[PDB]
Amino acid sequence: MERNKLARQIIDTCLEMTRLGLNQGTAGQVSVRYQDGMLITPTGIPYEKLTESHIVFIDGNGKHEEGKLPSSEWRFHMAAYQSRPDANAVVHNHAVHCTAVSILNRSIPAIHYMIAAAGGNSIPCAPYATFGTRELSEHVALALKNRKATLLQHHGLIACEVNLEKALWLAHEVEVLAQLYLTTLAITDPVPVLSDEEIAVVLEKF
Amino acid sequence: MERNKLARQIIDTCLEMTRLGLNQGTAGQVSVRYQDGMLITPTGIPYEKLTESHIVFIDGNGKHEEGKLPSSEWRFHMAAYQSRPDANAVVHNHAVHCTAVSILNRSIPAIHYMIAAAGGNSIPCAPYATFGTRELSEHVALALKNRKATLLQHHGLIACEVNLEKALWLAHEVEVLAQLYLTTLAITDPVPVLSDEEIAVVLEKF
Amino acid sequence: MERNKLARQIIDTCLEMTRLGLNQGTAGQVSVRYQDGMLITPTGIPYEKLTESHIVFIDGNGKHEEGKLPSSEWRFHMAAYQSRPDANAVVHNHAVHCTAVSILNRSIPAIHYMIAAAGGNSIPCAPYATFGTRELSEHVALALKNRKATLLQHHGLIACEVNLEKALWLAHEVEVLAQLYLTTLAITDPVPVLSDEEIAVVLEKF
Amino acid sequence: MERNKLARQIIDTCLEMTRLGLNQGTAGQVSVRYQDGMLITPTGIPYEKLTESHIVFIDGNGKHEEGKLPSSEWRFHMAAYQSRPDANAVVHNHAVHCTAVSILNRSIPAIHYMIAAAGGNSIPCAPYATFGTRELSEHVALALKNRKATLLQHHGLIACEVNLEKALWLAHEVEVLAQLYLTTLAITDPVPVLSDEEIAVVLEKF
Ligand SMILES: [Zn+2]
Ligand SMILES: [Zn+2]
Ligand SMILES: [Zn+2]
Ligand SMILES: [Zn+2]
Repeated sequence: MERNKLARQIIDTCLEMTRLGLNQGTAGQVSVRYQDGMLITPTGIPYEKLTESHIVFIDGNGKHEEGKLPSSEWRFHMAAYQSRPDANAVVHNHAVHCTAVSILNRSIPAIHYMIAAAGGNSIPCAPYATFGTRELSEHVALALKNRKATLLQHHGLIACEVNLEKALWLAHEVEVLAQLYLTTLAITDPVPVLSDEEIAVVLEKF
Repeated sequence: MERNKLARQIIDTCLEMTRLGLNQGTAGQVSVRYQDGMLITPTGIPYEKLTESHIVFIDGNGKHEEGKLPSSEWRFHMAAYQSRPDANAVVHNHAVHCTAVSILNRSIPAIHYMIAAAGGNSIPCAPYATFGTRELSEHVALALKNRKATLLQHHGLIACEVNLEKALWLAHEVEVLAQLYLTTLAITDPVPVLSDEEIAVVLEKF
Repeated sequence: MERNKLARQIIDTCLEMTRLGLNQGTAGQVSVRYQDGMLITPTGIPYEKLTESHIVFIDGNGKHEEGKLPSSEWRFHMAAYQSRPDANAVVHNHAVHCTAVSILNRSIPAIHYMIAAAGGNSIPCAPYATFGTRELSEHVALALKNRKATLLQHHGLIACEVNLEKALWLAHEVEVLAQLYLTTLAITDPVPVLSDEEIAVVLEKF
Repeated sequence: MERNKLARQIIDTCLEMTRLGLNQGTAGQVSVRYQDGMLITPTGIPYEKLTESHIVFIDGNGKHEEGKLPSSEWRFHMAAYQSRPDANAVVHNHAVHCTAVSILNRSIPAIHYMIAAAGGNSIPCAPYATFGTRELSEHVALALKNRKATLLQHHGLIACEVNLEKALWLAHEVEVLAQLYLTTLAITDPVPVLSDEEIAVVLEKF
């Protein structure tokens, strides 16, 4: 569990995220819980030019390593870690279907049983606030209180989980749920949903 | 027709299914008829980490090999084999277009002549039941009585055929038919269909 | 211009067609004008298992080589060659956007200036007839009289051109035009089009 | 900063553009500012057959190198360079989502905060004019006065920036914004937008 191994995993997750079609250009970031803060990708540097040494350490006070510039969206990664003690990895991206649902400012309701993967019967959509601000951080911390993923209005998605593999897995599943919702919403509104009783059974079963 | 060769084919089918874009994360499973039961993929293990030895044997009584955990959705694979004696391979996935049609709880009608590939003039949609239950198994067995593929409401698709190659081929074709249906339904409802007389001619010709 | 070189080009075109996402499963076929008839892909054989020796010669009388089974849809390839003397290669596929427009039974109108690539201000849609019949062949021959591509109602697309490279290029462009049409039709009907005067200028310029 | 290095970058950008799904067939072109004019890709030659020596130099008077045929759409690349002195690279393509919005003749409004990447609160759509004409060039020069990207009605997109990497990055981002707009427009019209005050904050922050 050396820093370099965690750095490597972050980079591999970046590449896999792009592979899955969830990350376009320099939009996403991946972070992991580390010591008293986190390791996160830097600002600027395109993912394919990333090396272990580019990964940035930000302590619990929000001070980042010397000579490195963390992602411009680092603050809500720290908000996620402080809001959800169980979270050890965070994935943020601007995946198209998730982002399209965030533009409509809708939660994703229980249209499929895999919605329970994020912890309840919905995927919330936190209100808009300028990127990189403390206001945006507060909305994300409230949205993640009882869910492991949330949409961000006019912006994108944040997903957290116990490790990088699971966080990416969750982020992908939410993009699929988002695409199912938009595809069905174009045909019928509202879209048929499973009852809260049914989701309670699925939650227990998971 | 050794176990190891069948195991290899299952794994290759998994990889090909992901390649075709039908399988996201750990959602799908592939099984084959074997001896008095079946060989199926295990629960948990991501497809790219799968080795021959991970494949699970489940006998006709539903008892699985020691120390292996079969897919959580194994029961409806067994239901398919008992309902359709001619089926030797089963593919299940949560492909997005198929799943979106299953959310609307619609059958796919005869919008294209390749609908006859699944045996009739439609692709049915079996009613919802919690994953992994005997109730869900009963709905699938009734739906596969006269069709080789069925949608599962709020869930996904199941396709069966005489070998793995054909089962995957069928599963892909049904996802295409599903995408054609949703794309046209967004424009016009109902969507123009071929008559039952015409599908009878195609069926004879196939 | 040996047979084997033409066979190789056919196979490469098959692979490229699948690469471009125009060909799913065993749906498409590619043919070239040769001697007094044509060389076409066989029925059954999946594209990745195709070898030079699998390609089938069908003479001008419709008699095919001994021991080989031509595509089930060979007859409308012959109809294309007899209707358009200038055509030396034919591509048929069931590309999703083209096929979705064929289900609506609509021509694609002049929504983009590249529509002129197929010879006029539209992409026609020939009426449905059972696959492999002489009736279907007659509809295709009438549709290709003044266009190099046509949709086939409830079925797919046929594109022809002076060589394989250009035929595939045309088939791809028509699938893009089809996707533009369906994407815009979902928002507004009718879709804005360029005038016949404007298309006449583009045609001259090409 | 030799000619050959710039030629190589152009070719790599072509390949990357096709990789990202923004360039179909021979539709796009890439140019760079060079000496008193520009280097641009040639007409005809498919991107995968392009070599350093195929790249064409066009001086400030519009005279192109001997024995080479520049892209048929070179004139609006020159218009971009003369309208925006800061632009050193230009990307043009007929990306499907951008082109679909250009068919509707709509600007893309501030549905996402990344709209500020092109310089303001919108992506304009310049009026139609026949490809390759001076009229089309004038519309593009007016549209790029205060934006780094513009749609071209019934045609496609043009994006410019300080280097090839950034120009392609911008072109990709605009295609994502276009897909978000069409996906949301199919559900609701008008689509929710951020206020001009909010975009002013984002612009300052960038
Ligand atoms: Zn963001
Ligand atoms: Zn399932
Ligand atoms: Zn066909
Ligand atoms: Zn153009």
